[PDB]
Amino acid sequence: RIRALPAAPGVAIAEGWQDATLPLMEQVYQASTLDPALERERLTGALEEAANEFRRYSKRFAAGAQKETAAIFDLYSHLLSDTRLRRELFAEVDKGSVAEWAVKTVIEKFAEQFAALSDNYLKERAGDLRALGQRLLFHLDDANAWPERFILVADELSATTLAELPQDRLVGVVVRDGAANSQAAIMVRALGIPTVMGADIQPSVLHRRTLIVDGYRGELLVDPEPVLLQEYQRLISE
Repeated sequence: RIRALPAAPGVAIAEGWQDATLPLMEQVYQASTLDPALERERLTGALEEAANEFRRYSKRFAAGAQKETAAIFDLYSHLLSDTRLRRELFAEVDKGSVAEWAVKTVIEKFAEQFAALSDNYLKERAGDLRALGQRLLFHLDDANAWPERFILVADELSATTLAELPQDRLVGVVVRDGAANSQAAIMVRALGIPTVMGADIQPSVLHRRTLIVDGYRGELLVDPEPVLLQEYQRLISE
């Protein structure tokens, strides 16, 4: 029973999973390819899958969870389907690069340019571009180190972290340092994922343990089965 902050409503029970590894962007390295036609075909597949993914999310978000995020996800689905973006990626393939490095090269080049701007509303969107790159790399890896169902435990939560996670398996999130008004908190509410924040917690300890995350009341339960069996044997003697 760890008291904590309700960031997104819902209830979930699953094994805790800590991703203490580097993000997908930072573990891509420059790799040579002798098959230019294939790497271009792998890129058009990921761009279309990611654009389709953003297409349904904005279609779903329009009902209830945010109209703002439905609009932002709508614009990014158009950015993902823009041929100028694909030509930027094909230009790196013609240099003899694999699709993963081509995504890392283009995204970081444009994220750097956005971070250098003085316009306030464009400056802060440099992180969104890295998240889109993280999602692009997510669909390249699909040609399963996660549990069947898990609750994400972490010290920080950002858009880049959620972008390298499968939705079907992610049923809850527990953050030790966070702000319930951050961009990541806005996304989990839009996606309907129970989420708790500001929780005195050690992500390295909740790993590989069954957890119950309660986003309505801001409660986290570690190891519910002993507590259940104790109450059950209590009623038997009653």
